[PDB]
Amino acid sequence: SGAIYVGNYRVVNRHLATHNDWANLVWEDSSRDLLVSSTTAQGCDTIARCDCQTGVYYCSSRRKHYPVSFSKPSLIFVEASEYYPARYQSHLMLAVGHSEPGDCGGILRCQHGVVGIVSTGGNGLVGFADVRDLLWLDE
Ligand SMILES: COc1cccnc1CN1CCC[C@H](C(N)=O)C1
Ligand SMILES: [Zn+2]
Repeated sequence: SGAIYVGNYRVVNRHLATHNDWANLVWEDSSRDLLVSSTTAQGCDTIARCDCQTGVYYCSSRRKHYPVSFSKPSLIFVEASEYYPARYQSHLMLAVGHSEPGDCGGILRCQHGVVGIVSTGGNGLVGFADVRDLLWLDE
């Protein structure tokens, strides 16, 4: 679990979005595993606008943060789960690191701000849904 809170927006994994997220929907994209909903309170986070390929992510199944080197956002095949059919997920960045399904929502940060959220993984890999291209999150 986990979310990004920026301005009057809440960014979550689309497959973990709640009934309240869908009732206050701003934008969603199944191919990215992202959903953004509106909030009444001002958020705590800020978004990176950069090309960093290193950063630190929070891993809830270890209660720890780990440093990672990750690939640039790209189209990556993701196997079927109870949430999606087997498909290509876009804007995904892969790294070597521990992750389990419940780790989705953990934030990846670089020195500039939030980069994305945990969305995929297994077998010593962890994948992050990028949010740096969503410029409207800041307006
Ligand atoms: C950290 O995520 C892990 C780890 C291990 C195994 N499965 C996942 C996530 N997995 C299941 C939920 C939907 C997700 C997706 N974006 O399609 C894929
Ligand atoms: Zn950066």
